[PDB]
Amino acid sequence: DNPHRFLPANVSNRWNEYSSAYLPRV
Amino acid sequence: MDTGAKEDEDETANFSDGVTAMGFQSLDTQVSIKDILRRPVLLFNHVELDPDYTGFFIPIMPPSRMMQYKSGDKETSFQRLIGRTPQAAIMNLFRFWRGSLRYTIIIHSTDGHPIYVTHVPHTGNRVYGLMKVNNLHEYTKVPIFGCGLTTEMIIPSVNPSICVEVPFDTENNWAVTFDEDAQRNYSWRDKGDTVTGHLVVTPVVSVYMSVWVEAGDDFEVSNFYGPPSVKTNDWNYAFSDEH
Amino acid sequence: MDTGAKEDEDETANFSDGVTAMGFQSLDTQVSIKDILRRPVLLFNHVELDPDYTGFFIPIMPPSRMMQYKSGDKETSFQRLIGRTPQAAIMNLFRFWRGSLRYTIIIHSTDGHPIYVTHVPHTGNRVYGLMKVNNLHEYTKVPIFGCGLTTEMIIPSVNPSICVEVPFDTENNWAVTFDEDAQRNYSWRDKGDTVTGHLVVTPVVSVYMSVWVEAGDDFEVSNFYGPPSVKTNDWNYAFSDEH
Amino acid sequence: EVPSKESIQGDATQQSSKEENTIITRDQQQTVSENIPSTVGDLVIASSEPTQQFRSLTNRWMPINSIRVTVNGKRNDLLAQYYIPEDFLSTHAKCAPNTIPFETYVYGKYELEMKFVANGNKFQCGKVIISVKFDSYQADNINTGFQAALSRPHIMLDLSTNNEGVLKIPFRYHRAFVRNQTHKTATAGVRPGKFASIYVQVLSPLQTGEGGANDMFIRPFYRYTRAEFAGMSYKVPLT
Amino acid sequence: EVPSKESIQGDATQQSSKEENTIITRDQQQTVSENIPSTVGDLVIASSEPTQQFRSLTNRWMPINSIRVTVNGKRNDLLAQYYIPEDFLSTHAKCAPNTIPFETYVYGKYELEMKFVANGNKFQCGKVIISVKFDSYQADNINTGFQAALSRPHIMLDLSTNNEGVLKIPFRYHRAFVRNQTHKTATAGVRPGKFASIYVQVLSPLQTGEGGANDMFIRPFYRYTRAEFAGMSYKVPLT
Amino acid sequence: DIARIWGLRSTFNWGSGDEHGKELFNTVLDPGLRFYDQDYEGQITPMEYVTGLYNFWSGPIELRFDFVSNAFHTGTVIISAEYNRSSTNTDECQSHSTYTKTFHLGEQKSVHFTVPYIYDTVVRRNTASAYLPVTDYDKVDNVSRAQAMGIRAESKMRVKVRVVNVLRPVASTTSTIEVLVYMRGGKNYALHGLKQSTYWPSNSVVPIDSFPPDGYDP
Amino acid sequence: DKPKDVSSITIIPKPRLGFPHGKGKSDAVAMRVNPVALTSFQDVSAYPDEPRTTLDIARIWGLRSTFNWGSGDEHGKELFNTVLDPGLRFYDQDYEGQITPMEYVTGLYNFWSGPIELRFDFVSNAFHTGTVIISAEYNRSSTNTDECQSHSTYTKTFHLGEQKSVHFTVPYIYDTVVRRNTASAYLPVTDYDKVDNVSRAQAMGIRAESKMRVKVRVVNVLRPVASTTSTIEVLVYMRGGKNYALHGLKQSTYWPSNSVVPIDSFPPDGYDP
Repeated sequence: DNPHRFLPANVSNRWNEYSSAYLPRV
Repeated sequence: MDTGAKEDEDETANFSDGVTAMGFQSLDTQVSIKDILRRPVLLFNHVELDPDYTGFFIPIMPPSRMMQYKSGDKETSFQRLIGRTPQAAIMNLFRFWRGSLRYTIIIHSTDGHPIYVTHVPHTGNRVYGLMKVNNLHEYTKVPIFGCGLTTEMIIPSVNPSICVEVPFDTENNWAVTFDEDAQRNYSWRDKGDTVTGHLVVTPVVSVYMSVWVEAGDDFEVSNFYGPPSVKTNDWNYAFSDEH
Repeated sequence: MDTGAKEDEDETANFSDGVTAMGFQSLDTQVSIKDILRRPVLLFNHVELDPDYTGFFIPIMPPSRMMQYKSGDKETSFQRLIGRTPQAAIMNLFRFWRGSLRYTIIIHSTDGHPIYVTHVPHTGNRVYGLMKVNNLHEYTKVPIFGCGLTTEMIIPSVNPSICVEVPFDTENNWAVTFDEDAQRNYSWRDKGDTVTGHLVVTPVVSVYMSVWVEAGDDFEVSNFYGPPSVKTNDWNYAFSDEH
Repeated sequence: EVPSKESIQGDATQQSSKEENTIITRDQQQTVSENIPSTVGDLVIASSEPTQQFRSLTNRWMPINSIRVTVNGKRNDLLAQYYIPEDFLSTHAKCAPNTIPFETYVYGKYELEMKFVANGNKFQCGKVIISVKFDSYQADNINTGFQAALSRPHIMLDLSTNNEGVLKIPFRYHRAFVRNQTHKTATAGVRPGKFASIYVQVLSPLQTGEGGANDMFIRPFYRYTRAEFAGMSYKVPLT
Repeated sequence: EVPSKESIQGDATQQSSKEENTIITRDQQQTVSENIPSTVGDLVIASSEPTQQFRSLTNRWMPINSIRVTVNGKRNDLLAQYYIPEDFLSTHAKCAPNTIPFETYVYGKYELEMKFVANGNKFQCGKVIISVKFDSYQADNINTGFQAALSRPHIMLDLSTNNEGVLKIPFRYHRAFVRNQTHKTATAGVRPGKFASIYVQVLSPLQTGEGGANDMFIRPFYRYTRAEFAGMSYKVPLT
Repeated sequence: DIARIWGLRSTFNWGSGDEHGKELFNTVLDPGLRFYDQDYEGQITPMEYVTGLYNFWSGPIELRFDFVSNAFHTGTVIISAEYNRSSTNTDECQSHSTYTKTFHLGEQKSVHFTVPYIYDTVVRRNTASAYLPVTDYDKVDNVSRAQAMGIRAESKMRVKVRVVNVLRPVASTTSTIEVLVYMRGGKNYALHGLKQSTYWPSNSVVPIDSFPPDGYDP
Repeated sequence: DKPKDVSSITIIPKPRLGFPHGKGKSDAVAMRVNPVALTSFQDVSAYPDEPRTTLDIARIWGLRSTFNWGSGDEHGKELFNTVLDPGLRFYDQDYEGQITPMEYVTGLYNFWSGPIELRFDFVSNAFHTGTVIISAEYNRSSTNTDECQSHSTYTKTFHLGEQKSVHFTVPYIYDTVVRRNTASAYLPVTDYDKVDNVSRAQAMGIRAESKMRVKVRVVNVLRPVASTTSTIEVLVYMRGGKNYALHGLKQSTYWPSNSVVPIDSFPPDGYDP
């Protein structure tokens, strides 16, 4: 499917965005 | 915005500031942000209107990185160089905007058929292009332009072009300019806050149109974000002054 | 109208009334009844004019429940969503109206043939669409536009659209907006009091037209009836904000 | 502003900030961001009933989690980030009395002040930048560099001098109010508890001498300069 | 004060009490206890730091549990009793925003107002008395009769007329402050959360006619007229 | 001006059997739509009718509760306006913690209640559609919903009426009474963004014909 | 009466009014009830600290470059050396990163002029000591090993110590009142097309590459204490001067390179899972 739709669980919070805990996003 | 003169603690002597070149060549100043946003941007270049559909939807939002083409991705009806316009680059710095936008629509025809442009206020969706509203197969008996909403007609035999100004009919204080990912499926009410409504073009018979967009006179931007990470390869497609 | 504050006998303390949102978003107020009635409604969407007939009759009356489509009934030339327009909903609350109406007629052509729009005052009948007056088979030698009545011409090569304002040429103080049953055969003079005349469009050769209607500047409504029994199923054709 | 000669307690020329029942001193000079306005006028329209302030609770200094800066950290790396108010309610300093009004009220407008205190030694060196991004929901992963931080309202921390930094954060949101708490009965259509993001980023990596310390620590403190609450409800646990 | 002739909505001559975001009306007359003073002067000495009020939260009306009065109930019987503030924090209306400041502050002074609304029919009859006993800890089982209630500050409720009653309760305690909450780390040597007791007692039994209702209901509402809090701490769950 | 007319919205019964804390009335107070999960058919209030013509609304909403009783009926109820978070049916305390008005029923048999406007936005967009071309009760699917005009932002604002003191009427009168719930816009009620009407006549709808050509002469 | 109207005038019919212009006159039709009604900015409006012009954005300090300065760096050695052209960062390679505010906005214009301001922040402590010389060199450039050539131009010597920052205004000294941009006015290449000489021959213009250079050389070698680091990083900020000017709107030279996704129809395009 389209991979942009939903963020992977390990990097994201419940609201489908990058978690504040996940510093490595940058 | 932070100018950063705060951090500049050094107060040693410096060279002259000189005299500005502004006004020397001409009085046509082009530095004003509002003046840059008020000159038009090509969205759709010769796109088809089909009377089998409700009409061609145009989401009410200014040009930005949201409409930027990337080599490899799926082919859209949008103009590819929207993201590289001055005003798109400016709108990438401001995530808030309030006020009216102006849409210049040109119908490629000289016929006496009326083409209607209907304004839809903020309903919470975000669509573009030809769409069958509620997936019906007949819209001549139930046209969007004759439902009650504000509408204006183009008569190409008289004038194939028009300029229409759409209001800020929304619940929110500001409209959101852009997101990090435009195709991400997040909280549905927040998803639709990047537009303030739609502009729907409905023909009689099959015909092509072109669409430009600009900011209105009553228009403001705010929430300065600063410059993003960017790339260029302009150098490669030009000779230097030394052959 | 009865506000009903009469019946409100309670005079205990209440929460704050706050401040109005009117003027906050924009100064474009859309609450005025007259302003709502003065913006146009699509009656006929691409209907044929035939020169074998006298002309296409348009009965002079505002949009209302009289022109409402019901699923199952016989197919008419009328727009199906007339009954669901704001101004039709407003006119369903007022059974009296006085003053002029304005009709925007667009001929789907660019030819040099003149299309005539003739005003007929209140004669006591109520018809719409193509009709042979006195069931003849020839009307080029005896046109309605050259009988003596007030007439205006459209020349599509110059302008395919026109806006014409029809007067309140009737015997009655008020025109009746609607009836309970529009097809009921009752007292014939009362039957015709729902219109103030007709507007008749006559072509040279076969051609299509579209018709809009709105209230004039000189226009009033009265005899407030309150809201009727209604139905809706809008919920069913939309997703919620929680998927 | 000007240092003095050494005495029994060293150079006793410290400054301090007292807010409610909390005091924070500083040994060296401080950098402060510009006092910039919030949206005003919509408050009276958005809420028919009057809004409330609880200055004694909200306007006091409250420390949050410690930040460790190492020699391994490169330029543009996120040391920490905070979605506010969410993270100050249900992640950092959860037992703070600053959070008490958020239990009962559903809406609010919030202007914050964030003080940062660093403690690196005189043989270290480095630069850290803290910046704010207003209405950041679904735009955290773009315009999120050191360059974007230098453009937006920010403060700069030198890791050798230990200069303090005070970031003044107004309320700049696309709606009149921000929602305080999610709930099982409440809608999931609106993201609550986030009107802004705070980023703490490396501007220049930490460096040290031969046999020196390979890390040092920064401590953020927060307070509300103007916290107006609206829409009273039954009290709930925060997230 | 004076009734009028009947109209569309009966005898529309009601009175009402608005406090914060809460309104309570009354169909008939009300009885109100005397406005009597609390201890003042010790506040500034007992607490070195200033005390705080949260009127928007505390000074609103909050209903507590319903009271049922039956024909079986005899004179001197307790219909209900409340140790305050304890029972308004961790027994009755636990999710009330009135209770929010008690989570963070350890001490306080409290002046209350308690409204009682009865609803018995016109073919019933009976008398109920509500009274307050100041600093009642280890003296609840003595001076606890109808006679003691008639002596102490009180209100009287006729069960047929449905007259309202408003008991004004000052702060009269043997210490400067009352403790708000017990805790595992805190001492067990002092009884917290009790500076007074409220008793609801039968003065004359409920009576009814042939085939009439054998019971009727009374609803208490409370509010703080003057709630000053002292000694800020980390927030805790109430009891 | 039409929105300032009082209109009978709903009705509910209140009996002597209804124990304390019980929800006599409970509704989402949205002037856009009466229901989100079922069809409506009946006499909609003036303020709802006219609000159906607009995409946006704002300002306080006024309610009036008329108790169809006599002097021998007695009891107490509490009206509560609840925002964002809603209360459990069995948890009266959750309703008591919001914006409330307690009414002592007796000689006076009517009470007014202004519902405050407390939201995150200055105006609220309508839950009904801006445009709906479906006229012949078409059987809906997910593709139809996916290609709708917008997304319904359903309101979580609720108004509830709970028993405070149980109704205790005399034996000689009725044990249960009806309560009429009227509704209208506040003095600072606002409307904006004209759209397709959500409501339309459901009774005695007949399209016009040519009089007298179309078989009027018998 | 019905008297004839003899008044007339010659007219030139145009399809649009003020289509090219950012200001002046417009023939725009308002989609409103009231045709002269506008959006209210009584309560909600642009904040006063927000930039109103592109020159205001150009006055924001932005981190351009960085370089290291160590105790091993002998006297006269180039610590920093660049062509200071706000049009392009490189002439001979691709750029990818966080471009400064003044470079970003200058990329939107075909012409620029006025002095450019630099700020050198030395990421050091009190125990670091040394001297560098900043030089603005015009027309003719210096050899890497010939410090004397750099010293003969417009220079500022900075004694690093307690103060760890120095400002430097780069004068505008050229044969023209404005300089044309080295980037292209229009580039239709979107899909990284492999370039040839025919493509370059049919370009929009010719790149007038700047010979103006700013350099930083060692005057006194860095001599820190043994207890601290022997090498330090130097941050080079840049912005437009107070009399910085821009003119001739064109296609933006820079464009977003991170997290670029085109919009789709919501919810028709498979949003309902």
